[PDB]
Amino acid sequence: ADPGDTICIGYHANNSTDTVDTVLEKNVTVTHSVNLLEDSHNGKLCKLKGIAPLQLGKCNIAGWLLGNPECDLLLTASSWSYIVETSNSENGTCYPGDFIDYEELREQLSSVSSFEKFEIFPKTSSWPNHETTKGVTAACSYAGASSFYRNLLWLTKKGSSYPKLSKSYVNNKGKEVLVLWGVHHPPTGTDQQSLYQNADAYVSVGSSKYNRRFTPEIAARPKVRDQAGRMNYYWTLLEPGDTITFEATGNLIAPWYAFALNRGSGSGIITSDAPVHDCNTKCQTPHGAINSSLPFQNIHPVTIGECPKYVRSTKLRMATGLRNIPSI
Amino acid sequence: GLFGAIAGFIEGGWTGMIDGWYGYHHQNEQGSGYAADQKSTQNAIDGITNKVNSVIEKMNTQFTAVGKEFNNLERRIENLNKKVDDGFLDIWTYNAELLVLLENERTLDFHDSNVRNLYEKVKSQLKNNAKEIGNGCFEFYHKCDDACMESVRNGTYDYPKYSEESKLNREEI
Amino acid sequence: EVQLVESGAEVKKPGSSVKVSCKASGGPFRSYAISWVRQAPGQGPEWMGGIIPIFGTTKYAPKFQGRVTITADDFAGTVYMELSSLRSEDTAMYYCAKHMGYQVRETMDVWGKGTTVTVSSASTKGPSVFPLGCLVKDYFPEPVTTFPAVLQSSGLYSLS
Amino acid sequence: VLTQPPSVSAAPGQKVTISCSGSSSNIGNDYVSWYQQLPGTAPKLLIYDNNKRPSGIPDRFSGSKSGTSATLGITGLQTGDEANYYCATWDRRPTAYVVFGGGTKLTVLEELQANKATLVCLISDFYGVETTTPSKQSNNKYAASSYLSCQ
Ligand SMILES: *[C@@H]1O[C@H](CO)[C@@H](O[C@@H]2O[C@H](CO)[C@@H](O[C@@H]3O[C@H](CO)[C@@H](O)[C@H](O[C@H]4O[C@H](CO)[C@@H](O)[C@H](O)[C@@H]4O)[C@@H]3O)[C@H](O)[C@H]2NC(C)=O)[C@H](O)[C@H]1NC(C)=O
Ligand SMILES: *[C@@H]1O[C@H](CO)[C@@H](O)[C@H](O)[C@H]1NC(C)=O
Ligand SMILES: *[C@@H]1O[C@H](CO)[C@@H](O)[C@H](O)[C@H]1NC(C)=O
Ligand SMILES: [Cl-]
Repeated sequence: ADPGDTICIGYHANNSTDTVDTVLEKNVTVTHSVNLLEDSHNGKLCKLKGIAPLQLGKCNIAGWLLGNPECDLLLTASSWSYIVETSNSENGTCYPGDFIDYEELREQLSSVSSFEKFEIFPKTSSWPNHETTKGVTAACSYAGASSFYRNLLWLTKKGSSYPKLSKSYVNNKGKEVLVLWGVHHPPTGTDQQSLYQNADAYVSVGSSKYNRRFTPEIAARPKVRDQAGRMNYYWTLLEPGDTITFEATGNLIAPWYAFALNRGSGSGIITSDAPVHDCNTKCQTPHGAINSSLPFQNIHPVTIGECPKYVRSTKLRMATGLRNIPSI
Repeated sequence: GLFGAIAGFIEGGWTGMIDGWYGYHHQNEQGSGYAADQKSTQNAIDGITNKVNSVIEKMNTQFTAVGKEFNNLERRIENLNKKVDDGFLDIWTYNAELLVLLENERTLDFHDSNVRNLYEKVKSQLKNNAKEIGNGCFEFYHKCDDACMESVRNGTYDYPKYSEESKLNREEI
Repeated sequence: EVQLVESGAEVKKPGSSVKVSCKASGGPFRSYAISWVRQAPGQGPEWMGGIIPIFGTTKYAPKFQGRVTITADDFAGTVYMELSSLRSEDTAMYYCAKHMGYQVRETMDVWGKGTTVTVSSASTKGPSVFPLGCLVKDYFPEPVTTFPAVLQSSGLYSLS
Repeated sequence: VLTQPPSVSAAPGQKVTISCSGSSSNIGNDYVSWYQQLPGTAPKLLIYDNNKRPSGIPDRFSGSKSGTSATLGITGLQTGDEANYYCATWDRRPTAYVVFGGGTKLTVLEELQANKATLVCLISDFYGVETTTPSKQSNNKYAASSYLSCQ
């Protein structure tokens, strides 16, 4: 008017086809939006802070710490960013019996990032007047010959006698020491005499934090791996500066090696069959590693490191732009 | 939408306006074209970036979280652990989904408002030197060349400068 | 104020590519654009290109168009510059710098400290030593152990 | 590109102006910004929008723009102002891009057994050939070298 010049106010459209939901309206095509939800992983188990996990593989935590002969690959392991059991982690206690407070031991290990293994009661040195062979046993075989745990030492009679031992270790490692022993409960024994030379025997283990006596329960028990005897496994965490004392007249499966523990946050035990690879991640799940800065993920509730928050959602898209109306 | 502009009295968007979320189209003797409004786009980008950053800040990363084991005589505590893990997951899934829905509503309305307020700000500059011809457009009652168009876009339109020529045209009809 | 932190020094061969990152503090989403600007010794700065927040639109200088790609990971608060088909004159300091608003323009108010990219046909080598007084040749790239290093016609650094 | 003088000088308290000449596609219809650069540091913004000062920058620096040219003025000149100064603007023309000026420097007043041989010419304390540039010794004088694989 007169010449018809015009100005119009309007808003952007584009060819975006992403949609967001609102409360009033589902599937609204917007011009710009962001996805808040990570749903991708690389299908591998990776290092954190340059440290590889510990892959126990065919072994479980019990076979690892006790030193099952099938776990010899683990002997040199001293530090890890997390611990991995697989769906085939079955080599644990090769000589049958209960691992006492095992779920607690697993909870403790979950905050251990490394250790220093050492020979707590060196074999054939700390035991001048007891036998140190046989067992050994076929239940725990290696290369088709009876063998034993690499960390425990099965003590036996020195020909018909067995004097009340008293072996004591003082913790001068400057940290907690995890000490494992066993107590053997032979069947109709007989065997009791044949191994320990004394029939009314006992084991006693003492420190400030822990004190317990064990009487052998000699009895008829089903065969497990050709063995009708059973063996109970025990652990304790010896405090820095404190003293642990073993006393017995038989049936002691004694500590040979023990572990000096380094605590660390951010570590843990996971079950995964994914393969380990030389990759690095800040976030690890049992399905695989996440490389993401998104605030949520739907991959797995189990996480090592620093991860997005697990939610059940399959979609979380947040609008940034406006309703997209490229054509009328 | 709540403010009546987007998919409202301004029926559709413009794929031809590339530089921003809101802006202008003009036609005069020199030609036609689009131009984003920078100030309104900037303020919207400030709010939306802040909104997204606030969502991120409230939702903390999760650090190491692993399972626990229980023996065959610890079913009560095993189930309690389960109830805790499931319940917190229910609550965080609910919170995340709902915050997204609620904020998406508010985001589309904010854009709608912004368009409305830009329309009204231009209308209020032009007064009766232009007529409203629907769909977010104004027809000037005077010749408006590119310098004049730019004065509208930058908020310094000179009503008195064009008032007489406008009035003569407006009073002809 | 915002701090802009760039990734570490790079050494590349002619014909290869380099990708440099810039992480902005705060955020992580940004209401302002960020550009890449480079400076060959001892020449003036040259604007390479920049990227707009939300829209993700890029603009490139004619001199780099076709071989620079600028990208953003907004949840990480990071922008990237990838320069391909490298030549020896791509040897420069590479800066990110933010703009005051969402649009790319001549005004960049906060700058990273810069990261060096050196493009050469040489490979990494250690120096051999000759009696004169002393002679260290031929090495590449540069060190932490006398007259400033010379750079030979082999791309290797001789110093006495 | 925009044209600047390569080098301007003065004395403490004195005033110098650095000019920036362009064309109608760049300085003609766009805002001009100015950047200071000390050795080993990133350009730092001194002036934007032709004549505005960011915070941190003092009223000793100012800028002006007229038609196709812009000017940076530095009064009360100090020792620390010794530096490179670059103008910048938007060039709408070829394709749109940010262009910088070329810069103004403100100064304030055995092997033979390996079948090889290299002549070593060391050079110091002044004020197939490969010749090392002049570096400045800590002596605050100049150093250099040349090698033939001497003046
Ligand atoms: C979604 O949005 C994108 C923009 O982000 C939009 O893309 C653009 O893609 C088209 C083609 O894929 C590009 O057009 C090509 O552009 C060049 C010039 O820039 C032309 O020379 C090309 O011509 C050839 O191809 C045509 C077929 O497409 C032939 O008919 C013709 O004969 C030539 O063979 C072609 O036009 C365009 O440049 C980009 N633009 C940008 C800015 O990236 C895509 O198409 C969009 N979808 C919708 C529905 O809009
Ligand atoms: C380890 O596991 C395999 C398969 O479960 C079993 O056959 C084998 O005897 C086990 N060996 C030991 C030492 O536990
Ligand atoms: C806006 O437009 C006018 C007229 O075209 C122009 O002269 C002026 O520089 C601009 N004013 C502002 C505040 O940008
Ligand atoms: Cl317009």
